[PDB]
Amino acid sequence: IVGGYTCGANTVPYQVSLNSGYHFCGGSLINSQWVVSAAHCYKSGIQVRLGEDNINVVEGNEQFISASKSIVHPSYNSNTLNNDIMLIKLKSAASLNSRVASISLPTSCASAGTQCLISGWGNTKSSGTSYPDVLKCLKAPILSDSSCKSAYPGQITSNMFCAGYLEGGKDSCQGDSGGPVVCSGKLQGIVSWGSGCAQKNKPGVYTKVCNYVSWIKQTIASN
Ligand SMILES: CC(=N)N1CCC(Oc2ccc([C@H](Cc3ccc4ccc(C(=N)N)cc4c3)C(=O)O)cc2)CC1
Ligand SMILES: [Ca+2]
Repeated sequence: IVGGYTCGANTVPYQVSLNSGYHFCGGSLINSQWVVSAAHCYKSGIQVRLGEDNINVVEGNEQFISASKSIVHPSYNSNTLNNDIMLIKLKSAASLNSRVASISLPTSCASAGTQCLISGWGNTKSSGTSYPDVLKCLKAPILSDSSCKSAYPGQITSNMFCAGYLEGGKDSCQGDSGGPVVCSGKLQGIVSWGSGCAQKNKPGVYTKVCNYVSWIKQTIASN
């Protein structure tokens, strides 16, 4: 997260860290046994780490659970990043409490202007690389479809939305991928892509979760 702030230990209880010997992607806990992330985060040998703040020190409250199966959306396209969504089933159900809790799926899509909270352990620099120990947060509004498509001509599908600041300086970045975009207590987006990080007129692009609620529910029910 570039231009964000330190969230505070366990203040984003649904935030998950995907680990394979190091943090590589974020995710959101949607129930005791399922996590939603980005399809481009797919990898074998994924350990889901819940209740994390400092990802390098064991501070208490952490729950490490192996992924039993990762389900990449069947229509995911790796070049366009359309349908960039993946469901991860935990080997065992997580112990939900004050510091580890699930986030609700939306019943309707969010409108332009809606303020949302984006979080992650991704790169904190626009020019260069600097990864944080603790979780970073950023409040950003959903932009209009017009501005989104003007920024990324011919690259925005109906399953994507832009969020952020056109003036640059505040944005999600590499490492934040798969993480949550929560608006009014509902998971509306998943960190997907963008051109660089926190660049002028190049806001972040996110997977539009409201378009996948039926798919998520049907898939979870059959697995
Ligand atoms: C051709 C086309 N339709 N598109 C859309 C999808 C695709 O977008 C992508 C896909 C991957 C990449 C990465 C780097 C990367 C990875 C994760 C990111 C997450 C968030 C942000 C952001 N600025 N909000 C930027 C990121 C930039 C890389 O360089 O490895 C960058 C753009 C290419 C451009
Ligand atoms: Ca740690």
